[PDB]
Amino acid sequence: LTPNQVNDELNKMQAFIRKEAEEKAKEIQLKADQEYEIEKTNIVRNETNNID
Amino acid sequence: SQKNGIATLLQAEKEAHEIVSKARKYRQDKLKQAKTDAAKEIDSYKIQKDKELKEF
Amino acid sequence: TYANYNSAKTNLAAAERKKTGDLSVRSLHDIVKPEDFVLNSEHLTTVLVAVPKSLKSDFEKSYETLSKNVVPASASVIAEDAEYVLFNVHLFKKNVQEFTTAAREKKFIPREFNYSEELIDQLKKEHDSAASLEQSLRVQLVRLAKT
Repeated sequence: LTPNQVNDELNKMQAFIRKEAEEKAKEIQLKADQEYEIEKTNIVRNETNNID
Repeated sequence: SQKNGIATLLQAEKEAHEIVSKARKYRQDKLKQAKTDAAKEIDSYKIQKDKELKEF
Repeated sequence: TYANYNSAKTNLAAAERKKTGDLSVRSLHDIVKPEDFVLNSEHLTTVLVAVPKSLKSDFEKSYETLSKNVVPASASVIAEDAEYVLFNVHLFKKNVQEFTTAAREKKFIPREFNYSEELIDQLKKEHDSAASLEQSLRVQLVRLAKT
C-alpha cells in the first residue's frame, strides 16, 4: 500500500524484535541461573558425601 | 528508504546478542564460583572431621 | 563426443532460458539483489522480488508500506524494468510466517533468490561454466570428428 503508516511500520517491527530478543535473553539468563544453582546444590551434595 | 530503521534493528539485535552472551558467561561464572565454594565447604567439613579425629 | 556436445549445448540453452529478473526467473547473476541492502537483517536475511501488475518499483515501495511490520525488514533497492515490472521487496525470516504472508498477499506469488555472495557468484559463474562446456565440447569434438 502507501508508506503513510510509518507509525506502525518504520519502528513497530523493530520494537517487537527488540522486545522478543530482550525477553529471550532474560529467560535464558534466568534459566541459566536456576540451572547453575541446581548444579551447585548437586555438586555440594556430592562433595559432602565424598568427604563424609 | 528506512535505513535508520534497519540500522536501529540491527544494532538492537547485536546488543541483545551481546547481553545474552554476557548473561550466559555470568551464569557460568556463578556456577563455577558456587562449585568452588562447595568444594571449599566439603574440604572444611573434612578438616573439621580430621580435627575431631585428632581430638579423639 | 557428439552426445557430450549436445548435452553441453542443452545446458547452455537451459542457462540462457532463465529470464534476467522481473519474472519467475531471476537475474541474480547480473542483478543488484545479493548486493542490495537487503543482504542481512537484524536476525534474518531479506529477500523478495515480484512482477507487479500495477507498476514497476512496486516491491520497493511495498516494503515502505504497511508490510514493513509483516516482516522485520527495511532496505533500499534499485530494481526496475519497463517491459516487465521489476522491483525488490524486504521480508525477514524473523517473521517467516508473516513474511510469507506478505509475499503471498499480492498479485505476485512468492519469488526470492539466494543473496549469499558465494551462492550468487556460483550461480553467476554457472552460466559461464555451461558456455565454456559448450565451447570446449565444440573445440574437442569438432577436431575429433574431423579426424
